Amino acid sequence: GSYALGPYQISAPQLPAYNGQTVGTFYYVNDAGGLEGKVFISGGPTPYPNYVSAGHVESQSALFMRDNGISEGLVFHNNPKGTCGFCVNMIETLLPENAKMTVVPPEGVIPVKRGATGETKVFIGNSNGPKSP
Amino acid sequence: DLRTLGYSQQQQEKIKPKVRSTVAQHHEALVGHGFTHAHIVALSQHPAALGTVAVKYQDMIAALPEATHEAIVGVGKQWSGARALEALLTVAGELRGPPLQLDTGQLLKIAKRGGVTAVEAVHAWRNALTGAPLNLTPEQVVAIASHDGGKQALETVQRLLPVLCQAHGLTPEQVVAIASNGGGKQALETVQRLLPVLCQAHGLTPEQVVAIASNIGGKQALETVQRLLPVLCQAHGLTPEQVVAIASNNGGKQALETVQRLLPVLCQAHGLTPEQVVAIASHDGGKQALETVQRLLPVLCQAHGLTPEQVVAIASHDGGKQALETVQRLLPVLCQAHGLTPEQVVAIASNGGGKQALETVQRLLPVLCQAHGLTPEQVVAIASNIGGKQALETVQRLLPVLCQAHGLTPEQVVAIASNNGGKQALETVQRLLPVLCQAHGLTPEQVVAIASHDGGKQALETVQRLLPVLCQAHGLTPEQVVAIASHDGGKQALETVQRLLPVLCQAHGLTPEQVVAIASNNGGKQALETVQRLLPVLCQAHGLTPEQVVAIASNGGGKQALETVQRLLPVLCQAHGLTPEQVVAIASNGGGKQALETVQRLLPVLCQAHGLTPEQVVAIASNGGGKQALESIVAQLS
DNA sequence: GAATCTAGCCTAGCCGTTTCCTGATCAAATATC
DNA sequence: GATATTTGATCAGGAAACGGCTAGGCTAGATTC
Ligand SMILES: [Zn+2]
Repeated sequence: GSYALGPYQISAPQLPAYNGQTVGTFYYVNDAGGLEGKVFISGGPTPYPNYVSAGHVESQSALFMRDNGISEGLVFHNNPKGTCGFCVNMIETLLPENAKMTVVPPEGVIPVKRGATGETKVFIGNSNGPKSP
Repeated sequence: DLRTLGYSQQQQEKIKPKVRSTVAQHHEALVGHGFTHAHIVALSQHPAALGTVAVKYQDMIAALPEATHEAIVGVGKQWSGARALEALLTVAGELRGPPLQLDTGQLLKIAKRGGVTAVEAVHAWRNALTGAPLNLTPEQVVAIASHDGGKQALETVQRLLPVLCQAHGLTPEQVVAIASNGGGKQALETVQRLLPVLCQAHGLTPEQVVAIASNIGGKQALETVQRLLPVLCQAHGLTPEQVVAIASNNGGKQALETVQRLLPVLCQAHGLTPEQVVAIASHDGGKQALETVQRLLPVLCQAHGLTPEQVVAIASHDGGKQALETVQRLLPVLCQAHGLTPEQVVAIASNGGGKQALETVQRLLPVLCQAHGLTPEQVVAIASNIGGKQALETVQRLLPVLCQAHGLTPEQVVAIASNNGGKQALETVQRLLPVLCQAHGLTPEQVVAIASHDGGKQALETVQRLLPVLCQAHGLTPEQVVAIASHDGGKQALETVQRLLPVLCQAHGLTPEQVVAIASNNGGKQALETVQRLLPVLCQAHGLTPEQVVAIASNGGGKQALETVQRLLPVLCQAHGLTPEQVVAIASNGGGKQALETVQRLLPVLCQAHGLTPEQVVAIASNGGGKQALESIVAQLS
């Protein structure tokens, strides 16, 4: 339905069909009181090839929350499998300290492999940071 | 009485008794000219030649300045050796001028492989062949005249080229290709008479007739496919393509009769599929392989293991009989003494000339594993290609020199020594490392990477010749050139890039980076030419941006992907309901031919019987292999 | 004898598909004595 | 018992493996003029 982000209320927007490459939308609050959104597409060059998650949708947004020093955000995606078992261990490491993130899978996600999850989670960052490649 | 001269017992037995005295007569002069004893022994099948080389050798050097001893011996050990040399002394003076302008190597090749008759025929008719109405390149004349049976193919070509090329209708080059092989006169005479009968009654294209008539042993395959085709097609159930494939090798007549006589016995008693029989019989010496399989299948599959699939794998390739007979004897010794797993022996023996590789491995394993520090796995890897014996001897000779003079680790030498033609790559690296490492500026690792692929010698020579022009007249960087030349067939990719970069950049709006990306894969030249041909049609008849075409072509096998897309876009888009974006997503993640045909063949039953939307099957086939993920897992488990 | 016509067995070089290997963090988790 | 150590998980993308086809040379036995 709707998820809480500051004073605003954001619902699930429209997302392209799942063709094998995941797409996602990220919402956050600018330093004015407003709402801003950005699109993300899986794959592409990354500065951290040693981390598996750093090329996925729910971790490029995490790194974007660290480059600009943002606190709260919200991401969507369109994969009928959920979050893999790699991101649920590495998103906290990639996230800066005391940073909160929520990832909302599409409705009807049925995990199949080991470690996959099909429910919304809350991620809290820790003090550690990524190792240089 | 030859012991006093310096000949051993083994060399003495080779020389026939009735010629022994002659060898004693001309020994002093022959050794005085710089001939080794083995050369004298070799130049004894033609005794009269021992009287020529000794008597006149200064004139041979004068007329042929670059000739060596080995070439002279090879020319003089044939059926007409003395006469060929004496004719060369009187003909080479005129043959070096117009209109042919031949060199020493071509003269020695034509003499050795054709005789005095061939050299005199070339000398006599050097004006009518080059002139109208023939217009033959000198290389084509040399190729025709360099086979046993010359002076007959040239006359037959001079008589039949216009008639064949006008009435029936053939390209000039096809007649030369037919006449190049041995016994080309009979092949030309037979094809001229039998082309209409095969092309009208039996429904065969002229290209197939040319393909099966361009092998040594013709006039017999053509006369056999004119009689055995209907019986095989109707009684046994083989398509004409399989018959043509069987009959398109040396000794195809024997293969056809053996298949006709042995198909039911193998298909009923030993339990083999017809496709396996055709695969075994579709090579040179097919009948020997078929008979050896029929004899050795029960024994090799009950006392040694070796499931029938492995036996069929060994039975293929040229000389399968020798490989089977060598495996049946050397399996226990190699498995019990040196400690080699049977699948390693099977892998070694499943190549051309596997008998030599097995014998060389057995002889050379202890020395390589106890005097140079190499694991048995590395030796197995070296001897699992075509020509493994030469690679093993070359690496044994050249390991310390490369490891000390140039500072190369043994792993790099092992990597180079593998592949096909590893020996040539090793010698080329040894010769060309200092030249490339100080003048052009390349690092040793880049040279090793270039040489660690099939045809490394050609890539190294082409790089040494083409680096400055590509790096100065076109703006390319040396790293991009190394990337292009790294893969197999680097010479063709580099030449095609040099020839086609300006045209694609100026007439099709493609940046140099896209051209480099296309031509940096296996078979890059085919992708480049296919892109040049198919870009305007695929961007006008159907909506397709150039970036999508580049993405399709920037993969291993992009030519097949482009052709399949151009052929299957309308039917898939209209009769099944898929956006072109989904088609170009399927045809851009490797493969690109199996995946599209698999989707077309499996869409209805998978969408209806199981209940998956076309989006799900498109997603499954998009990322990954596609064919193995659709045929199994989804369409088999469910 | 001279000259030509067939059958097998070996080496290099080139073009298309398919399977394996990395760095990294956290729970359960056979082996474990 | 507490315990140590093996167990997978990609929304990626380069190598490394495993099939298969063309083109060319050399040797030994058979056949025709
Ligand atoms: Zn993930």
